[PDB]
Amino acid sequence: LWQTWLPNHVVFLRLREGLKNLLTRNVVFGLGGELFLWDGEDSSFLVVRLRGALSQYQRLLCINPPLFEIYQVLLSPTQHHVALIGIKGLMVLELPKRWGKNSEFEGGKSTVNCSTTPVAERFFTSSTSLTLKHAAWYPSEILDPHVVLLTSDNVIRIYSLREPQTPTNVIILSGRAYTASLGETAVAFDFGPLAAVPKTLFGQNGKDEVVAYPLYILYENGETFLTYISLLHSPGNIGKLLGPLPMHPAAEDNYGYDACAVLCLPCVPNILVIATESGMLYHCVVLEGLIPSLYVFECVELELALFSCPVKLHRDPKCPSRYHCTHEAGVHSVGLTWIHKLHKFLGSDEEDKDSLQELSTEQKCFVEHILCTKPLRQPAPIRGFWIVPDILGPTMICITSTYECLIWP
Amino acid sequence: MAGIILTKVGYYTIPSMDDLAKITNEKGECIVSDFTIGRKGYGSIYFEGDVNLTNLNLDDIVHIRRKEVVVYLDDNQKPPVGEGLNRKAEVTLDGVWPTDKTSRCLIKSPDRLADINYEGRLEAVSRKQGAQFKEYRPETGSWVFKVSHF
Repeated sequence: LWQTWLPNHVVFLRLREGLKNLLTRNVVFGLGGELFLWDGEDSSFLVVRLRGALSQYQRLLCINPPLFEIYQVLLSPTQHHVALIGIKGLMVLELPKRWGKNSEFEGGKSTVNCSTTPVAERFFTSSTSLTLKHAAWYPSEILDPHVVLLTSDNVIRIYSLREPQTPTNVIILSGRAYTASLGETAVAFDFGPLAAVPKTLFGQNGKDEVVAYPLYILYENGETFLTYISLLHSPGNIGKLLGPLPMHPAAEDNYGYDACAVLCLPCVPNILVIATESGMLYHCVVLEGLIPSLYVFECVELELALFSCPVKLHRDPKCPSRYHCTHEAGVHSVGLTWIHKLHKFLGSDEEDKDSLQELSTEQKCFVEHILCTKPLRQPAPIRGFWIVPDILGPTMICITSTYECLIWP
Repeated sequence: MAGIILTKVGYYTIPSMDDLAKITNEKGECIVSDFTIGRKGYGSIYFEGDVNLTNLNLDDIVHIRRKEVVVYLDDNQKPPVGEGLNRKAEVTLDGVWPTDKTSRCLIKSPDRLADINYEGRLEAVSRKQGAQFKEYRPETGSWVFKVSHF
């Protein structure tokens, strides 16, 4: 079983020896029965076959490598492309084809060249100080791959791989100056699940229902915005941005500032997880309004479940009610056992808020510190996190700052 | 006027533009100590010590907005540190209040601002930009902070 021998595979020795020679890091992704590990020093992927030896791996080389550091790697919805995400750029790698009885890339050659294409290359060279804050794929598994980029200019741009230098859609959310509104800028976003929406939502007609995905956008000051995206029917310049979503109930501390991460759990009504650098996790029910609102069902303080570090949120492939949190102290698992009690009809009127409040007094989420990376001297964040989905029990892979491969359970 | 240009509505100087004219000497040089330039209702910039305002286009150099201020629009047309208006200064921005995430109203109550320690938030917002927080006045939302230069 790979859960036993994977921590001893030579790829981790290779990566570890590469150390001796900001975005949160995730240098690993899984596909099929294979694990992909980004080797920054060689600008290539190390591919280990988990299903079907400690020295065997394939190296997937970038024909044209990125010169900026890769912080995160992200497999596309159709699983034919990988986004190579850095602070100073984004590059998309096309995976090669497989063949042979073992379904190895290009028949099991030790080394395979992969085509790459830079994205939005103009914006990162023209404006030297322009940085990438967050990136993800448009969730569709049917359309051409589209990447979604949030840059430090507080603008979101969508690019087709067919025209990687020209946005298909722009979302203006609205440093030379001294400013007090330093937190009125987006730090992250996340797509919600597929939804059918009236075509009238995008200005067209027919009373017909079209595919769209809700896009939730998080400001540093904790404010949240919402817009629905349809690559076919959305305008080139999207202006129907809803928010800031009112956050209920009123909190004495106004839910603070310094929000750093957002996650939309795949449920209806949508539920947002908002994380802060201080370790606060807010679980927010999105209540339909035309502006929806948020009901903070509960809050979790990770500082108590063990703190001024960036927090990264991960969905669970099996259960919409569970997610995971990675930080300098390790990994927390959070189970929202109350998700299944919320019905699809919920609304934003007063009686619904009172029912949610009453329900929150008899329901609590389950939080567990499953992996501890705390040192003996300076704590270091993990470099990789992946949940291998097996129906017989999810296996979690966590790559430490020194490229140790921790496996849980 | 002997050199200085300031015409944008709402802007002013202490001493006034008229006073600066009379301060100009025989050879046409306007040197003043503790000079202030402000925009009524939005903020002001206090320059302690002597500064040479001779032939400065304050309309093009100084920009005061709500919760924001700019001095010299681009770095190329900026003098070195210590010369011109690119020097130590005390900035005051008015109408600086946080927004209630529930009601979406501005929080102006001193007790409410002490509850959420908005003062400590402004101290952090100052350091992150290379400034030193000095004080905050709730009644007018006046955020005062010192900068080493612009």
